[PDB]
Amino acid sequence: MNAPDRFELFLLGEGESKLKIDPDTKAPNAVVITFEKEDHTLGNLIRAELLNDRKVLFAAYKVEHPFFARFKLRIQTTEGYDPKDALKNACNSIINKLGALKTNFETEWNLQTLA
Amino acid sequence: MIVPVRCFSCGKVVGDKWESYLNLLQEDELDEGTALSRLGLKRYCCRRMILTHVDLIEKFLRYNPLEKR
Amino acid sequence: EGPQVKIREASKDNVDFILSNVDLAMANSLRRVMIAEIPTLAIDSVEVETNTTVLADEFIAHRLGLIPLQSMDIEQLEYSRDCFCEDHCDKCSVVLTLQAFGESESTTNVYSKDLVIVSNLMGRNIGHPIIQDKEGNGVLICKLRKGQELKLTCVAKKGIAKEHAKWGPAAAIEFEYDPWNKLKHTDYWYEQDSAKEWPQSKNCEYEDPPNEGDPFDYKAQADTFYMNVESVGSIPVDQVVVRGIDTLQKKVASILLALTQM
Amino acid sequence: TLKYICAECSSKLSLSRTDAVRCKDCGHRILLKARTKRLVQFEAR
Amino acid sequence: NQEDSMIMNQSSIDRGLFRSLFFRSYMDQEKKYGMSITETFEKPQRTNT
Ligand SMILES: [Zn+2]
Ligand SMILES: [Zn+2]
Ligand SMILES: [Zn+2]
Repeated sequence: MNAPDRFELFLLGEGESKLKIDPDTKAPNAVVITFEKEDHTLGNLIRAELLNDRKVLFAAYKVEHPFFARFKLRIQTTEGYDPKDALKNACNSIINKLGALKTNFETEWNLQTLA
Repeated sequence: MIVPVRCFSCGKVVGDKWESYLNLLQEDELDEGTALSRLGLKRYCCRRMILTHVDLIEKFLRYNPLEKR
Repeated sequence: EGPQVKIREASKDNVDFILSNVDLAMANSLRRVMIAEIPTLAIDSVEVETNTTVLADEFIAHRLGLIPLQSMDIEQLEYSRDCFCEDHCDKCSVVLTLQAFGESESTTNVYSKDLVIVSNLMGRNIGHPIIQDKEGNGVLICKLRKGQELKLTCVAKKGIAKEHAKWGPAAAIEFEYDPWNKLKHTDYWYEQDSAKEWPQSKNCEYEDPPNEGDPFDYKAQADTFYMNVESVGSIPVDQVVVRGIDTLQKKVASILLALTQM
Repeated sequence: TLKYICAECSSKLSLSRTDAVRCKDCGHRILLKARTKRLVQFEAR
Repeated sequence: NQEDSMIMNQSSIDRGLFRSLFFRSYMDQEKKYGMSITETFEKPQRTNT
């Protein structure tokens, strides 16, 4: 009756965007990015790759409610480093690592004879 | 009622392993555990999916059809 | 250079491998994507013409929706939500037809081998129900007494496990790391001795046991994940892993695209 | 007219408003209306 | 799952766990209000009802 449609978990609704960035007034050079129609699958990956960066002072994410598929990611970097640049670098590193992993898995699977 | 298509927990397809299970139980006189292991059900989720099923559909089939063609 | 993979066992429906030189978050994200985000074909709509059986119409519809279908070329199909047709067409769906009649004095078993593809697949490799057993009969869909009939049509659209678990191609995914608990990520419950009461995992043979006198290594991170992917049958298990990696990469690329475009 | 099935003979009959509800084959007084001809749609979820 | 709540697996529900059929029956008779005041099962028309 009140159960929402399952495609609402991954399909963007009308009038909303995937990302929205709002500055944080608690600390200098900090932003909060709301990701819509996403969950821990992307949030944990992005947070870990951000923490791998050396100029990122703070990086965390939270899913405020399991009912809704969205999460908030707070990023604070050192002076003179744009948090959006940190997000770009994290995403680029993730893509490169995943591409290398796909290549390695394909090469390893090509070596099988009992498949 | 009738054998479930997939294991509820993991999702392994078990709807094609019911007649084989019955044949193993009857023709080969295998016990339930060995028959389950033979069909490839190693996780106990699938094992409880196939082991505890009650085939009530046979009872339903005993009654004469309401609309017979 | 990057994440390194070594595979132990390869089968038609299982692949058991090691995923080394990689973060825990990446491995868990890959596992979650394999569970949920891989597109697959499955029957979505059922038009029932005749059902004189002992099962309810939606019961049979649910059973049909749980039938695994071939999805090797699922990437060539389009989602029904973003297709220009009215309800279903050939660019975004596959039409099957189940027509069974109980003309035998004994019970007649309606399997999934009786599902017949009607829509022209246009040379794709989708639609065929997956047959695994040696007998050749697929999933036992229904049973018929003499004189009972079951006529129905099915429309199959592509979907992912997030919308409904019937689209999940990945079954159970074994995922373990650090078999010797050298990272101390767990505190073992025990009564007398933790080592005796907890059986050693099969992966313990692939790592050096701790020396029991060395100090705790606080700088060590988590890597070398032992993962075993099982395939329902819709796509080969190696394709399951590859498409999971591809889908995760697509998600991150879409994040980059949205960031750049805004 | 409208179609019904004898609850025992499982035979098909056509009944009008003035027809007494009985099965001409056996005389059974219980009849079940026939399945509708309009298509029925089910979500396989 | 606090205070006797439970967490159920949604994927398990999707595959048929604890799914149920529910039947409800409505009975209706025509009664002889008089010698020729018998009720009649029919499709009522807004013109004369
Ligand atoms: Zn299972
Ligand atoms: Zn279409
Ligand atoms: Zn009769």
